[PDB]
Amino acid sequence: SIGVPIKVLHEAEGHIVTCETNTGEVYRGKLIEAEDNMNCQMSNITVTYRDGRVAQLEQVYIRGSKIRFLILPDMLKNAPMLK
Amino acid sequence: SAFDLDVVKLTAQFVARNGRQFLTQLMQKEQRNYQFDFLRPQHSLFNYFTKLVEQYTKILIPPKGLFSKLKKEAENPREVLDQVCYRVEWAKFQERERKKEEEEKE
Amino acid sequence: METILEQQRRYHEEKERLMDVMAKEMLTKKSTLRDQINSDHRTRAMQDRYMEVSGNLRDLYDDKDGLRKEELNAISGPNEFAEFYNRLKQIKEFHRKHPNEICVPMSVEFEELLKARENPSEEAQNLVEFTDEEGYGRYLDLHDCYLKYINLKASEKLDYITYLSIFDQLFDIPKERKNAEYKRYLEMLLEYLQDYTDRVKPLQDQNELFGKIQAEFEKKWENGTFPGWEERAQRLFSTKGKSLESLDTSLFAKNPKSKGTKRDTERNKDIAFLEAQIYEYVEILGEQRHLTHENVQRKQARTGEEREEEEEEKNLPLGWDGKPIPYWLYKLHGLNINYNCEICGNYTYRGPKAFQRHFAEWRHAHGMRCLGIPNTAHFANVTQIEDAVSLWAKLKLQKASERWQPDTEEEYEDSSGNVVNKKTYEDLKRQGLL
Amino acid sequence: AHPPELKKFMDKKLSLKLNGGRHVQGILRGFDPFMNLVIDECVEMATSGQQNNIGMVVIRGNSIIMLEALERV
Amino acid sequence: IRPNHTIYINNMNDKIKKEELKRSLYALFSQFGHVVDIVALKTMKMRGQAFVIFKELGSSTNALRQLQGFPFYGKPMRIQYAKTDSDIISKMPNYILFLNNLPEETNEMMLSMLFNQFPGFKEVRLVPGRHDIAFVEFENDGQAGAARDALQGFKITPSHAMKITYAKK
Amino acid sequence: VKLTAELIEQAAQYTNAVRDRELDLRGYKIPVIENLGATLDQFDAIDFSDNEIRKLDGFPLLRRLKTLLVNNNRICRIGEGLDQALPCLTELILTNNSLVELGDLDPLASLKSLTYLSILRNPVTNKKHYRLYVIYKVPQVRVLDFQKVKLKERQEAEKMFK
Amino acid sequence: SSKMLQHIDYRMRCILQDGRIFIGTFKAFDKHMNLILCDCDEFRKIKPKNSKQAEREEKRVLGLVLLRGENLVSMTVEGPPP
Amino acid sequence: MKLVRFLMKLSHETVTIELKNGTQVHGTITGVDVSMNTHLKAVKMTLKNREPVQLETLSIRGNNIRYFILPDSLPLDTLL
RNA sequence: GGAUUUUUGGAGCAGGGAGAUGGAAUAGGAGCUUGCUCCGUCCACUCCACGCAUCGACCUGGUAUUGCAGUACCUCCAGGAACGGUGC
Repeated sequence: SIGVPIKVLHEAEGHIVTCETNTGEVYRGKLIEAEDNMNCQMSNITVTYRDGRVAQLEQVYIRGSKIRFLILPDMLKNAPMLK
Repeated sequence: SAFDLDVVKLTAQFVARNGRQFLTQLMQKEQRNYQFDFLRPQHSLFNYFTKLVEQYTKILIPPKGLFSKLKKEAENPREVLDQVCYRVEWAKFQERERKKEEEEKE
Repeated sequence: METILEQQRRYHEEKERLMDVMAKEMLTKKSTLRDQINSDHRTRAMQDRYMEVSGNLRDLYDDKDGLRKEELNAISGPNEFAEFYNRLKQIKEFHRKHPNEICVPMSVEFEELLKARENPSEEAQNLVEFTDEEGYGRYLDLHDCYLKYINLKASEKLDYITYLSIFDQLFDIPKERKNAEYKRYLEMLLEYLQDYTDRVKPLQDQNELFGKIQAEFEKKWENGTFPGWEERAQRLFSTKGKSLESLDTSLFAKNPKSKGTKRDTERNKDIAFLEAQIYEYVEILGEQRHLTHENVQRKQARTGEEREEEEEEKNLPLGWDGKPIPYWLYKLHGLNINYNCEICGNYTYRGPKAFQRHFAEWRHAHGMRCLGIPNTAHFANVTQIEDAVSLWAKLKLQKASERWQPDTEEEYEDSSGNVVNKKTYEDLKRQGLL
Repeated sequence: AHPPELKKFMDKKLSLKLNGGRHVQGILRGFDPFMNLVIDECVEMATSGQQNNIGMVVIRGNSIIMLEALERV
Repeated sequence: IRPNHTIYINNMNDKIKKEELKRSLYALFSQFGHVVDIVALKTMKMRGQAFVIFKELGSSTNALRQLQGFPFYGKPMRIQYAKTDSDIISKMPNYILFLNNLPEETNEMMLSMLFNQFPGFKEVRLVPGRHDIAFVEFENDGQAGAARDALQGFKITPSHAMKITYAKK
Repeated sequence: VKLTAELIEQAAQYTNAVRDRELDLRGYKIPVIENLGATLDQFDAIDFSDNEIRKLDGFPLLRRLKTLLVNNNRICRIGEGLDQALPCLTELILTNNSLVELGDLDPLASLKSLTYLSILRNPVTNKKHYRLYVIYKVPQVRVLDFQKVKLKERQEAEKMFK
Repeated sequence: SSKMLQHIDYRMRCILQDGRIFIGTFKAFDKHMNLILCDCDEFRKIKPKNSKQAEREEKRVLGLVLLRGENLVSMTVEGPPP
Repeated sequence: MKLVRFLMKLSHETVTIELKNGTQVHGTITGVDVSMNTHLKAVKMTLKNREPVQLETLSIRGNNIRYFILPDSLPLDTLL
């Protein structure tokens, strides 16, 4: 089936997320396009790679096997998942 | 009346310094131009005066804290259990005595 | 700052209430073993409250030794009396009462309604110090001890029977080394047993008992506690003998016994003391250890349903003749049919007869009272609460329409010839203008 | 089995970060629903400023950490 | 200007970072009332200034009247009501006083917002007979007193000042 | 009105405007400060505004304290052993209280992470060399009462009070 | 049994796969149990590298974080239901 | 026959699991499922070079668990 | 339904050298307590390649802004580094 955390990441698509991948990479930016395989093609992201220098680049693509975490918009606290 | 309670406590503290039934710290203060109708024996406040006096005596006796220290109470589970069972035993004796009185009244 | 009197009075009241509460708890009974353990800890706590009051009282003589001079005067008096009155002539107009002078320590050292708790005693119990396999004094905490015996021994020929036969003896032959980490493991296991004994006995004078036990270890075990007929005496921790008591005393002052070995009298004193505490707890709670052994045997050999359950702790209508009515009469009356009244707490009725009566039957009357909608005719046969609400709203609007509110319609012209409703009319009438 | 949304990233210059700290810039041409890629003119720069282009490489989605596209495609 | 939950404050230090700035604003506004949210940016559109959202218009007004020109990060900053509603609150003596010198052009909506600034009043009666007058009653006499002391000399359509007095018996 | 555990369980614990895990007491008037342990360390800020708190003491053992709001208080004096219970507590919103004496903040030096405080509208704020004793006896604090501590004022605070 | 649904809606401190933590009110779940932490706190270790300096655990604001199944290891229950 | 039902046939028996994060958790685990999904209940867990932490409701993962330790008086024939 | 994107795992490993520098109140073995000597776990300072470079806040001064907004982080110089972690 389809997982409700993944549905919340879909509800957070388009808008800005703040994800962290396997290498500590913190990408804070608009997560545009994503899949149920957690392969999210995003844009307008400040990707830091955990070194402190975040660079503001376009059209990044972060998978999910590396995904440590991903902050999704708080306004989704009224998303249909939790209620 | 908190002020009245404090005043009765002060009267008991002055009656713990009384030397005789007449010469103490309350005699002159009774008629010394201040209101004190609590020394009268019929007003229920004389019971609070007398109970404050009884506590003042049980605390101003030699073991009450005057010149010695009692430690079988301050470190004594043995004395605690003894005295507690003894209060329960006086309670049991009084229970049997009240039952006897009730049977006699019947 | 009268210390001679005020401290004595406070301590006396607190101690009277504490002794009274303890004596009441020990003159009544608790019905459960959990009640028993909680109340025993509480009785130790009441004795400790009395003890703290007494320890604060028996030291407050640094002011009394000098106040015996000041309070022993029969010459002064009414002067200081009038002065205390001059201070006590502040406003006491807080015209109310409060008994919080002499009635508090009853609710400080007394019992509770559903579980014996005073003011402080609301969280005192064996809840955080009781094992489930224990029961507040029925079983022990030794499963981890068996697991540690296994992780130490590395053998599958050690079960509950061998564990009990090895750990019951006080000074019986060790099956595991008191020269290896087996001594530390036994110290830890006897520590768990000593914790059981320290939580199970809060009415024993623990300080005096521990001091007597230390004096025992310092006097009677190191002074030939196991007599005999080399064979005169041997050491429990040293693993060395003596030709006699003289040889023992002359070799306890020898060189190799003091520091010339890892099993000497200085580096092994803690291990000897732990072995002693373990053997002493076992030989004292042999009836407790015996109850635990009988438990283990029955809980290991008994049946599974009872074992798990002990570890965890037609329909016809009834006729006028108390009999079930005929199936055909049932079918005719349509009772099999289930009608849900939600407003009634998702109640269910059998029979359309009962269902229709149900709107004037009590439980629906309440349900609608709770909703805030009168159980009137209009809502009969409505069951869903959202529907009842909505309908109540449109009915509110209806009756509001047909009602006559003078305040809103009755139109009043002012002396200036323009119209207000009578509300504003009287408003600005008495408001100085109209 | 799902294919990715890689048809837009097709024919784009992409700087991707692969595992081991690797940085490969290359052209996406067509991929497999497992994101199994083949990158044209793929130049994978070592930890240092030295880089090399290797043309045709079937790269891992197990080793690719992330990827970026420098054009709007 | 009207009572809103957001209390704006301008002319704070720009040598003070936004994080410690919102920390100190929360600290100084918790003593005023319920700090629900804080809208503070560090870009030149709203740099050096911040609006802290109170869970009460009474609380934000309290902070604005207590800390008017408040010593705050090197130079006293100026605190007042937000121009409009914040995003937080957006997602969230007598009984009656007579208003005089009121505009015969005034709007009932703004009049109701004004009379309800103090906890929601009963009603306002803009008299269609004798013009330039109102009679407004309150669901609370305390709010009535507050709003009437504020309204004696009230400024709405500043071409006049409308005054609220204890309406006679 | 005794301070109890109902006025703890009905309280709000959330992530407030300062991204701190705050427990709030709206309308408490609690003059007894104790028994906050079941706060469960999911909180870093403790606000108890509108309180009749007569003294600054009586707090339990938490490792992650971040803000303490004693705002709108009635404190007479301050207890000492706040430091072992607040290891790294940094912000203290302690205005509108009856602090007067230079010895009313003597336990303040035990705060290791102290960074900011507000004690305004108190008889202790108006005194001369008051911020001197402040920036001396709290050596760690770099800002207090909405103004940073400075090298010159710090040198003056060292020179005085000797 | 999908057991987690009985302890959900209340606050738990989960672990990461790298020794860190994520404390929050668990919102919703999936098959792979990748978590959805609301107003999450990320309490991680700070490398001491010394015995003369302490060991601290600083937590930043994550908000609503959708932690992957590569991070969900073990999650104790520590908070009341908000 | 995979170990699915060998792991899942367990409830609230004092066992000792080893999580692949260098940690151990012993206690009465609540319930196990088919894919090595087991929760913890009132469990005592020791981490890598750490303290005997207590968990009232901890949710142990499956492949992040390195091994299991059953009771000593349990017939593995009757368990698997 | 353990073979690249979530739970039958690519995890685990240890912290650069050296100097007639110090410490193990309570814990080391040997020379069969103490006195002295050796050796296999750190820290504190001092030497080298202050482990370096990068950057994100951060402490101090000076330095600009007066600016109505739903927020990765926002003026700039300089440092001394109290921190996070990256490439070797």
